[PDB]
Amino acid sequence: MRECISIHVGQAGVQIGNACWELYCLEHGIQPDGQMPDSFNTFFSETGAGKHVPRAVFVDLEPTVVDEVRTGTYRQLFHPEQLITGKEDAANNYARGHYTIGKEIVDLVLDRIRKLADLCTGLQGFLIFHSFGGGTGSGFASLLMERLSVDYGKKSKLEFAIYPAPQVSTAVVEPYNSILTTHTTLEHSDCAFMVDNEAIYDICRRNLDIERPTYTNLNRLIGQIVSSITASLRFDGALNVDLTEFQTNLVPYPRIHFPLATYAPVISAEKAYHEQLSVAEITNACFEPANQMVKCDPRHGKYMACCMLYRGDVVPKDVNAAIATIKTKRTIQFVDWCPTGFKVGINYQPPTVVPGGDLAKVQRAVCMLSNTTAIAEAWARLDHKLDLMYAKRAFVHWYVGEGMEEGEFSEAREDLAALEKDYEEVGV
Amino acid sequence: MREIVHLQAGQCGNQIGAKFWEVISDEHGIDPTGTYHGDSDLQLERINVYYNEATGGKYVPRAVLVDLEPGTMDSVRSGPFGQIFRPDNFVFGQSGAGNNWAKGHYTEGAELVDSVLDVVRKEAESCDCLQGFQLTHSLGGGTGSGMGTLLISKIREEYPDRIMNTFSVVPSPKVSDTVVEPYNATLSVHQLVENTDETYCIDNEALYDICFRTLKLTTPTYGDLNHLVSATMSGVTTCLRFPGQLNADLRKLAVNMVPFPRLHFFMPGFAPLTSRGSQQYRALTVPELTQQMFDAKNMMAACDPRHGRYLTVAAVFRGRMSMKEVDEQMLNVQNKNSSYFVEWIPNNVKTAVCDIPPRGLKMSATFIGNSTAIQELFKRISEQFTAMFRRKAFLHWYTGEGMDEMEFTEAESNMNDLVSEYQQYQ
Amino acid sequence: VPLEDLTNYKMSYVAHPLEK
Amino acid sequence: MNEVKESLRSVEQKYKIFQQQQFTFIGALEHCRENAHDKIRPISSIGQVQSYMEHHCSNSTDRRILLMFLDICSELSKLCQHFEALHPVTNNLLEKCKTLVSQSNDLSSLRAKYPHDVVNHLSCDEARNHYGGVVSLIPIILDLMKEWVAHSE
Ligand SMILES: Nc1nc2c(ncn2[C@@H]2O[C@H](COP(=O)(O)OP(=O)(O)OP(=O)(O)O)[C@@H](O)[C@H]2O)c(=O)[nH]1
Ligand SMILES: Nc1nc2c(ncn2[C@@H]2O[C@H](COP(=O)(O)OP(=O)(O)O)[C@@H](O)[C@H]2O)c(=O)[nH]1
Ligand SMILES: [Mg+2]
Repeated sequence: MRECISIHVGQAGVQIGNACWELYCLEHGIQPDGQMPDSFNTFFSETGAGKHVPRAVFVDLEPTVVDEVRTGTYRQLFHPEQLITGKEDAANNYARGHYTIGKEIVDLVLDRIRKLADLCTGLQGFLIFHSFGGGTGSGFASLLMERLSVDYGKKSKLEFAIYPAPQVSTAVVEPYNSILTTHTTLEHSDCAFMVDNEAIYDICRRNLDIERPTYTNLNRLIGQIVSSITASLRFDGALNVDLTEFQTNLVPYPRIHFPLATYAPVISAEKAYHEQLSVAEITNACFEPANQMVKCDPRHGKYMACCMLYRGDVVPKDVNAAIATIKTKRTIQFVDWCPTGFKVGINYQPPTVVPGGDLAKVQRAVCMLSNTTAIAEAWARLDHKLDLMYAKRAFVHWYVGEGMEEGEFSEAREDLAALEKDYEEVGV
Repeated sequence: MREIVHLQAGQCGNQIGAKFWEVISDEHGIDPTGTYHGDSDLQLERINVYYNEATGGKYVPRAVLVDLEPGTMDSVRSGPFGQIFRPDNFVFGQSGAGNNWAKGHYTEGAELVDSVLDVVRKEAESCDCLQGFQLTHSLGGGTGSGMGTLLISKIREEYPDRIMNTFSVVPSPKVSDTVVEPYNATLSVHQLVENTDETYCIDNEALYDICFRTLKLTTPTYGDLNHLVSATMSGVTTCLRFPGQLNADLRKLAVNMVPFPRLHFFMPGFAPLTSRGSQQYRALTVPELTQQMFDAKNMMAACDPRHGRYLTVAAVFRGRMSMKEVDEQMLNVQNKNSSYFVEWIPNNVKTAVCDIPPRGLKMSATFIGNSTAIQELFKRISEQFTAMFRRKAFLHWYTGEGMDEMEFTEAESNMNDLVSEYQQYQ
Repeated sequence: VPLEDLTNYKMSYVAHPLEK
Repeated sequence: MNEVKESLRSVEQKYKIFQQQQFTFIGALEHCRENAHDKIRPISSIGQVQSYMEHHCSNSTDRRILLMFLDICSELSKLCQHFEALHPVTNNLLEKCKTLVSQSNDLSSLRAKYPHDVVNHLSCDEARNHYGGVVSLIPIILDLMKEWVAHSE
């Protein structure tokens, strides 16, 4: 009855979506050729008799990764024209992705979204995958979000952004692109989850003892997190939460809507046998500083709202005992105006492990989403970098020649200053 | 979808282009006959960037050849891999430049540009949409420099929104090759600084040293140096032909590297470079490549990076490797050598990864840097120009074709302004 | 020299068996 | 006599090399099929493929890949013949070898399964209507050969 539409933009979005869709197929038992040898209607449609097609859209200006997906194994699954490409990419240029190249393809993307929404009856909302530091993943994502907000508005919108790391960073104009896209999407987004690459590298190394991790492993972890998020809609449990109540429980202020995700427990087969994974133990482990997936130290901030999504063989009495112990713990401190800050959801479907992966099979899992004030330090560092580059007016001529004025840079700087001031005021 | 057209001019340009086409045709598994003899379907998925189909399974390179004498054209036509070039793409004159910039740029260029432009326009319109241009020439030549400058001006006048990549050689610091090297070098630089987008500088002393020491080849012939330059070219352009983990095309590199419109001179590098014998006693891994790229002896431009500060560094990796190792190596090299990087710009390193290693190896990388050490080259060129121009030596060969002292003064002023800019951005 | 090169995508997303 | 294993290994190596160029093989098949019309009946025999070869189809690479496929077929036939020379379950497995490698034999409905994913790389229409059997012929023969060797030893 309830349906969700996923949109993947850019290389990172396309690859993460590919991983999560193969995980979805494995969980639901649908063969890669589309033939299944009654609860999959949320993500999979029906084509006449015996064929199931996913409800997703893949968008990228460059045709390389989309062509690889079309040629790959999952070609008898995706609709032939649900995959949209172009000729030239944005190439780390927000102006190119926002003004010049995307305006001849946003119309087609919107037409396909409308056609997909026509099929559904109980549409819930959209999930958008992109990256802040990429030209297309910033500009085209902002354009698509503004067009969707204009067209529909009422339906909720959620994002899974890859937050650039403070130290391990790839491109050079990432602060410019991130500042511009944040200033554009602050007024249109509803709740944007945050993950990072260096944090996941550290988690993978320290826990699974893998010397040479890779993007495939990172995308598998992200797909596990997304599946844990959507399990409440996909299956039925003792206490399930939908996509509408997430924003209400996690967003206390109109512009403070930047939570972060956490997953536990993550271990390998060698440590799986010599360990007793209990509800209290995993709940305690989910709070340690060296387990979250955003590179920041939680003792520099205070928690505001925490969402717990237990998954598998879970007992409410020991869940409540673990929550009470965590509340009694003195090292973790909360904000004064939030007497109650816990949302608990339980599902009866144990996590599913992809064969040949680096994740051992378990019985319980905890996915945690936290809204905290520690993001102020990250925003401070990012705008300090922006100011340092913009003092000399470097790399500005590309944006100027593509159709942008320095007024946009000034306005974005002012908006980020205002947001940092809002965080500083709210923290006390 | 992304078509690249290649332009050649002069003796050095023609020879380097022949070697480059040989290497590229080897990469895609195309025999000198003209028929596909590959082994995987990945090789012909993107054969449209550099080749055109014709009749039954015959691929012809999309190249234009320009010269004033039929000598090197006949030599390359009678040599190996000479039966794949289109016979209609050989354009040549009859007189010759004779190491004169004025003759190439004012006298015979006028009668050659019409035909070469007609051919280039036909090749450009043959496709659906272009991506950019490439050019291999010599700054210090007589016909290559003038003809390439005139062509660059014409194309930039006609196609004003496409990238232009030039792979030009530069005068050697120790021993020159022509007496009038600084005049042509200065005029070519003055035109290139304004009519291009990114220029890669290559020397000959660096290639001589590399071929003498790394491969212990006691007979360094131009074939080997041209092969090295072609390998660098392929390493630069490989991302537009094969899938990878983190793609990065030419426009992406241009956006990420050049911060100011006039600071667009790069100097490349390559890795690994090991001998035939000592190859057995070395472990080929990512740390070895990271150690090898950041060295003065492994670069193809005769300059010392220790004398200047790096602005932006772009490294393109090929083969199967982990992103974590690359990230840790780049962070380590940026953190332990903070004295060699500018501070007002953070994250001086851009990384790209492909998945098809070069034939005969397992993993390789290409280094491209934009440093402040080009000021030494430009300062030496300007000093030589002033020293010769004070006595008006060899100048009567230029005024006899249409030149004037004003052009020389303006070119010297432009060099002084550019070197002052590089000095003051330090 | 034989060519034994294949992309990382094809060697990772192999058709896994369907569970019961 | 524990000596045909080398021939089997060479055959499977060449089959792997051909499986890499499967896509070009399908393109050549489609081009020659369009050139020779008869587009209402899918491929049913190897002799039909040989006739499509003999018909002017050109394009060089098409002839190369089709010649490679026919060479694999000929070597498989030779192996079916020689396994009896080197000497009930083995008998009818060899009978299946002979009857499948025989040129005049319907192969439109032939299919392969796990671990062979050759049919997953085809588009829906071609997989269910045109080229289901041709790409699924060699792996079945190789599996039969390995099973027969397993019974023999
Ligand atoms: N975790 C993860 N991050 C990825 C992956 N692929 C790309 N990224 C991130 O994405 C960033 C590049 O941004 P993108 O917008 O995706 O690059 P793009 O799609 O080519 O867009 P343009 O570069 O502007 O053309 C890199 O710095 C990576 O950190 C992936 O598979 N997994
Ligand atoms: N690396 C390399 N350099 C060359 C080659 N041929 C010529 N050169 C360089 O080109 C310079 C001579 O310029 P030249 O092309 O003869 O002038 P032009 O004929 O008027 O264009 C010399 O300094 C050489 O170093 C070659 O095959 N390889
Ligand atoms: Mg992109």
